[PDB]
Amino acid sequence: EVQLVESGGGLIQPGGSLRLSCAASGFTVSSNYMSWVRQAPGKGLEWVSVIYPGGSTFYADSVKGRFTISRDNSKNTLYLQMNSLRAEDTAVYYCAREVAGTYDYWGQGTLVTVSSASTKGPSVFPLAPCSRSTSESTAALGCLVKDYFPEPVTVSWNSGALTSGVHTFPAVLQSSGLYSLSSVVTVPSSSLGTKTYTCNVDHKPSNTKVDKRVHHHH
Amino acid sequence: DIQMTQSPSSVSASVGDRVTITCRASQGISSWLAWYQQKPGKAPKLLIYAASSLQSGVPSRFSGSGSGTDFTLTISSLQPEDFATYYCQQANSFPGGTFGPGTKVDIKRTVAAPSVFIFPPSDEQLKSGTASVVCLLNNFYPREAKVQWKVDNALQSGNSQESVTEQDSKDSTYSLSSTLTLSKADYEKHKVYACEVTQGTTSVTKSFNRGEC
Amino acid sequence: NLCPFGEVFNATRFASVYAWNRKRISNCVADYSVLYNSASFSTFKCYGVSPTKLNDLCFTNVYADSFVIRGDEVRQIAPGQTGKIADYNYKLPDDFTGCVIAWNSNNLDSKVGGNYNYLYRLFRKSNLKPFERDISTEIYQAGSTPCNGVEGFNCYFPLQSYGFQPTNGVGYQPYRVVVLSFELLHAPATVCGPHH
Ligand SMILES: *[C@@H]1O[C@H](CO)[C@@H](O)[C@H](O)[C@H]1NC(C)=O
Repeated sequence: EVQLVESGGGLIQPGGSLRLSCAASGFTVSSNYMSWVRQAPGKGLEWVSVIYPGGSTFYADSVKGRFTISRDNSKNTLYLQMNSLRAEDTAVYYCAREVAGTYDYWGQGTLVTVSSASTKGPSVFPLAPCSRSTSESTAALGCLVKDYFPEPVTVSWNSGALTSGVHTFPAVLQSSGLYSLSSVVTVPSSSLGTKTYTCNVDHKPSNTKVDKRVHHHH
Repeated sequence: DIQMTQSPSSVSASVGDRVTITCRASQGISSWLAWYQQKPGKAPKLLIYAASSLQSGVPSRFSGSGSGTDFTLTISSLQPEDFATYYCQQANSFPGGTFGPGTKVDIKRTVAAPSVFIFPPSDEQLKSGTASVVCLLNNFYPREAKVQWKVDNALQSGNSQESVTEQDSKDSTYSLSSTLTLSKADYEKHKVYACEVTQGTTSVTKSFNRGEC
Repeated sequence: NLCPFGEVFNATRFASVYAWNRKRISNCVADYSVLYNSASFSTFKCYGVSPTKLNDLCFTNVYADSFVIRGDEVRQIAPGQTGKIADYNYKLPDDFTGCVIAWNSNNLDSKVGGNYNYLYRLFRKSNLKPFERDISTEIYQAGSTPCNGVEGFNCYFPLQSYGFQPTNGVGYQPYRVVVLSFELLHAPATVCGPHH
């Protein structure tokens, strides 16, 4: 099993610097051509940098002078050091192993957000029907995860024991410049107030996790 | 300064259809051409290298052809899990690979009416001076549904935002969330909150009365 | 007695770059201006010497290295360059004294369906020293598992074909390259320009 595990992405002010890491197993980093490829939100893939087995390094015109690709043999890890970051650099950054110019294995990606806005943890509010008295045999419940920055949040239900019929929506950017999303689940209405439903909202960018039991609308 | 283009920019096709998408290089690149599939929120996955060779572990329904400037990726029998953006990539550029802009494939299927639910704002949120009213459209097809908010029978605009899940990997339906945002003050002025969902010539309205419930 | 540059420049076959050819040129008069003034060449660049003064110089011997690479790699055949060619195939030193000459060979060296004859070394763990030649074909170990001479996952043949097709963009078309190295030893000169 080849694994590329990336780390180090997060929020950074314009003109700031950040270093990404990509820990490899299943091939030897120093023996391989390794690249970074990025993808700005909703846009295509852009190759950004490569390091050759013999140590040569090359860079896209878009990042030349500002980025430095490097590796540590003992840790079998690839790095990308980025300086003078600007909004145009906001993207998910992937590392990839390259064989004859094609990328056969990729990391999971790490999000870099270049912004002068502050980290803001989410407010989690219940989604529950106005009245259970009028609930059909299937009821919907959920959590609204309001007013956070930057992306991303994850949502689980009952610590991952409840997965069937879960829908977690893509965040919308509000006019405030804060994100908001909902996560919903449908359940038997007969279960309501005999089974408990808790959404587990993780916002790693603010190091905050919220567990919120969803009650009848009060 | 090779330009890689792809056509069409999007295609909608039914399960079992043959799908053909095109990649063009602005100058000849021989067979130095790769294809990737990228699912929403995932890394690209290599499908095809050297224009026509299938990557280990990739299903046989994917195939590539062409050499020089014009390339094709074919899905012989589209599966519901095949919705994605598909990218070609020039594999012999220096210093780096050059990606095409991608073709987005979505799964076509029969209409499916949404299950519609409405949620009042929480007392907890109201305490802080804002009211979010949420409307869920669950498991429907097609994507295009008109969601209209009404407050005491007055049509809202400019104060809602929508978001959609990715197509179900089995039944190809969508779900949709619409959020209407009001001040607490505005919220408390009004009684009837209604989300009206129109597909074609059928509308379904779910509502609540702020006073009750 | 004129230097037989013809045997180098007009050879029917050229070497793959990984297996670059060297020919020693000695005991002759070298009219460099004939080559310099030629319409044949898309690159004619000299290092450590003035290209216009070549007909005036004496050297102990001249060496002619020749091979095929792609158009956009010709720029790697220069002091202080990096890339697959400079790193793993043909490396010039910082202090190089000589000339680099190249011309498009798409008409001779491309084939319909791709020419699979011309190779370069793709995989090598360290860069070549200047003027080093590596013609080995050991399976390259890209992981921690030994290859035991068998191609497969993380076990690569170290040479790759260019696959030159006549429809390739010019930067990807084959170019024939001749590198003239000018050698100065503590001995009588045997190669002099006619205007010395
Ligand atoms: C190669 O051949 C052509 C035609 O026979 C001739 O013009 C040219 O002088 C030869 N090149 C050299 C370097 O002798």
